[PDB]
Amino acid sequence: NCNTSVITQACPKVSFDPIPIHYCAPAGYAILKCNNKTFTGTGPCNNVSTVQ
Amino acid sequence: ENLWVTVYYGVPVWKEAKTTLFCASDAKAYETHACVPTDPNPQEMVLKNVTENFNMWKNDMVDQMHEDVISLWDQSLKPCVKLTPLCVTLNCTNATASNSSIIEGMKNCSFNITTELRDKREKKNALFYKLDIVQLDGNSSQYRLINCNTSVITQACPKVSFDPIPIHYCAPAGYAILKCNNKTFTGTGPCNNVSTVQCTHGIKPVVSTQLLLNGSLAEGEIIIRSENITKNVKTIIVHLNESVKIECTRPNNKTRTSIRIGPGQWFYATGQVIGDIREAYCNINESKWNETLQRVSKKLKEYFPHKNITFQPSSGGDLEITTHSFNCGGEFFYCNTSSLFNRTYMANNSTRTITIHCRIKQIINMWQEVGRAMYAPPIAGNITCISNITGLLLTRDYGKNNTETFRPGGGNMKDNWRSELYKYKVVKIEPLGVAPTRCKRRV
Amino acid sequence: QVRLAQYGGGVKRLGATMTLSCVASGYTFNDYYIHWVRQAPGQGFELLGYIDPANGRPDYAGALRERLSFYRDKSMETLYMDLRSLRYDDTAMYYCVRNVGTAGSLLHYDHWG
Amino acid sequence: VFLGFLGAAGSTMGAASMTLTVQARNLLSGIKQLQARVLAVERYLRDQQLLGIWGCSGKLICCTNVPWNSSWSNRNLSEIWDNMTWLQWDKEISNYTQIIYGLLEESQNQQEKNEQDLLALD
Amino acid sequence: VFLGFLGAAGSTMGAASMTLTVQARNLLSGIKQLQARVLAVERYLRDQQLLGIWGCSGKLICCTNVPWNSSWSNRNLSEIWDNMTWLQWDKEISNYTQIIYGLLEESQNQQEKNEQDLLALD
Amino acid sequence: VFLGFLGAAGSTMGAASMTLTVQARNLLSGIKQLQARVLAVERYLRDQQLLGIWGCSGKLICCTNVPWNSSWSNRNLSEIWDNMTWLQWDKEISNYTQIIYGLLEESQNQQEKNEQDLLALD
Repeated sequence: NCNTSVITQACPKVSFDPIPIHYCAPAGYAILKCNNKTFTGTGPCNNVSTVQ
Repeated sequence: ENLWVTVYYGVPVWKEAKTTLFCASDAKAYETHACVPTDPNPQEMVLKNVTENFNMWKNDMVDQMHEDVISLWDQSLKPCVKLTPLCVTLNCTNATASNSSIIEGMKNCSFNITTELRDKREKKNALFYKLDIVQLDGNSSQYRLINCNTSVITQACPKVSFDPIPIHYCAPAGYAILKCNNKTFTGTGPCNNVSTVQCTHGIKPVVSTQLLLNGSLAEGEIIIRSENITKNVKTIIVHLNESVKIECTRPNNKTRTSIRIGPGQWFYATGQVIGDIREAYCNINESKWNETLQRVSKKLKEYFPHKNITFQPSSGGDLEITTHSFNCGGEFFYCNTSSLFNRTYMANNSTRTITIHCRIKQIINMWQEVGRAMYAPPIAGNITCISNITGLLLTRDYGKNNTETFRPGGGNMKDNWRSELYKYKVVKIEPLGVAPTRCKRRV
Repeated sequence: QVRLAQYGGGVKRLGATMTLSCVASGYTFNDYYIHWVRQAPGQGFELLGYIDPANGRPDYAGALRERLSFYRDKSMETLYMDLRSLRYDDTAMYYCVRNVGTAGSLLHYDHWG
Repeated sequence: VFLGFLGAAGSTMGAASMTLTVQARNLLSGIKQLQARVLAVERYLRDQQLLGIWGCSGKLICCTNVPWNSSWSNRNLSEIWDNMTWLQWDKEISNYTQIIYGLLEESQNQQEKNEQDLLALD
Repeated sequence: VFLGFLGAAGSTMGAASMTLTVQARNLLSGIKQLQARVLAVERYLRDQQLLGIWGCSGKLICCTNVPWNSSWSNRNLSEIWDNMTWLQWDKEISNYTQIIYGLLEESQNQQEKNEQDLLALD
Repeated sequence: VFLGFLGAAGSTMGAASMTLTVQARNLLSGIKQLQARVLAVERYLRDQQLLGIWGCSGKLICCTNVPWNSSWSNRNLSEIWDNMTWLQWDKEISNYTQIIYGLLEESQNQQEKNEQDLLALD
């Protein structure tokens, strides 16, 4: 890759790894979830729900 | 008798102040300026019996624009590749064409430089204009880039070219903008046709000297504005209404050639030259220009009741002021203007074309700073741009005897924007007040 | 705090070219003008001309436009003056003065050199 | 929603007061632009809380019990009310305005002294 | 403090109104976080000040003197008050809401005009 | 404007209550300096909204209709009101304060429900 770009080395004392991340809506916004277990990923739901 | 306090709310009234302003961009954007804030629908309302004063020499937003433009330029150019490794000794025999004296940079200078595999050097060659080169001491065959003894040189990103997209400002919540519309206003004093708007109209960040071009035009007849603390003014602005057209061209065909600097960023230059060699030039209609000058002279005498008036070309300084400077297409120009100002006067429709011969150089400096020279890549082919002028910048010598004289200047980039934001003055509203009345509670 | 020092000068031969110089101090080089003023012994002053450091514009008194010359070099905050064909009546002191100024007008001098 | 902003300016104070309600809605719409909005909301919230002291939070027009006096200059004003228009009035009285707030606080406080015994039970 | 948020949604408008007060408390708080927070404050204040204009900031339920009319469509609604829950009502009348505010402004303003003469003295 | 801030602290609660306006006026205002100001603004708004819920937006001193009870500890307080000064009272009752708000929620809600039948008409 040196014909085209510079190369950077991971810092030896550091290693990013899959720490879970979850999102919280800001004040005034609300999140809807849906829970029907046959949902195709598009279309209406009939077991709507809301979460923090 | 027995009048008691009533406290009204929101009443219209304002006071002087200064505050940061939002900047809005056109919908079909450039592809804080690039995409947003969005473009509103402008409005303007006229008001009766509104009394207010203006001062075009003190108004705040003039200063702000200076920061905005430079900050935008730096934000745009910051990541582009530096040219530091290119700055080394050059060998410039350069006599390989039937005519070279016009440019003196030729193919076939040559210099050692690094290449892809780093640890082995290579030899190349390209063109330059002697105005971008200087000679070292003793050996007249060695040359150095002009600004490298003092600074680093940055290259405009080849896929990018900022250009005069208009920008207009909107006051933030709580402040209001006043405009004035009297057509004989000198730029300082009271107005009697005050007005208020959502936002200002378009303004372009155009850069030029000895005259301002591609800008808007005046409404009434020509106007002259200046400070009035003392006759010994710095810069007098003259504002036109009659637009005088101008054209310029760069006939030769430039050939683009390139080198690439491992770690993998490309560098551009000028290579082969195609076509017969000629010098760049421009054209003007003598009738229109001399008529405009006549009108200016017959307005100019108002502040100078009885002395003779005579024009003469600028004197001294770097090329940024001895000549006209403007850019079309993506390359810069410098044009001697002695012929266009050698005139005189005293108290009491396309024939006769005039031509002026110019030069173009590559390396540029932001018109005040040091240490930040910009380098532009050559444009292949030929460039031609129509254009029109709208005003002039005049400074005056020591008045002697029965004669007075003006000469063209304007190297300070502040004045250019001073000539298109003379309108607006920004103020804050004070929505609270008091008054007496007689109402009683009756609880 | 702000200083303006001079070099050169000394004796010169009649009819010869001569030089002077000012070196600026760290106030700011792009925000002020510069003037040259000279004083014959036992005589009132007079002014020569003023050179802006920004772009290099000169402007000369009406009595000397053939002989004087200015130019600057912002790289080291320096200003050079050339005076050609000295005459006997030019013997005098030479100063080097700053000049406050607004965006639209000039005013007094403050820090003589 | 924007029209006639500052429109009634220059008119008689009477009619001027008839047009106040529109402009009460004036909260419409480098990398330093976030500060502007905060300043606007801060200064608006300053006044829309200061008016909570003089007993006029829900009243774009309000009286309260403190008598006028001539130490703040004096005018007939039964006819100048329709002549001087607002801007002139502001400059006329501004010199004493900062004093007036002190009067309002004291009167409101002595009102609240009586209020203390008169607010809620079963 | 958080519970039952959006809980009553879908119920009859009658009972739904009985549960309003809980959600009125919904106001809290890379490098873009600061912009989201200030957006909440701006959003809240904008809609809060409007109820100040319409003389209703002191109540979560309010009225004002402007009569309904059929130009905004018309229904019995003494039975639709229970059938349509709330979500449907929004899409049923939203097309005219921006018109409705104009009626409120003038009515409240003339109310205050009448009040102008009856507020405070000795 | 700044003077006597926190001045009356430590005195009798009675007189202390006679000095609230002095400290009611306290709204004001590295490179992340904007963070603190927004915190103050939102803190003020949060602690203000509750006094809008309990029907006390325009009353620095307010009552409401909920009886006191001894489950929160009890004192004679007809004389300790002038003795313990305020700081001690805070720690005395703080343990139960968060419960109290629940009582207040229904207090204004039932009043508003009752008034629902009379809010505005011709």
